[PDB]
Amino acid sequence: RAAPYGVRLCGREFIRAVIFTCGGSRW
Amino acid sequence: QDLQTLCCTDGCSMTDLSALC
Repeated sequence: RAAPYGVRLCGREFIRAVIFTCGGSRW
Repeated sequence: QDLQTLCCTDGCSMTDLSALC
């Protein structure tokens, strides 16, 4: 919660969003 | 924590997510 904006992420969706931001590192 | 745990409840910033990956 560093940035003002926030999105509801749960389960695989949460992890996918992380990887999405990561730029498709290896998922 | 606030990044993972609180993300489902309140919400986590995509920028923050970078730390996990």
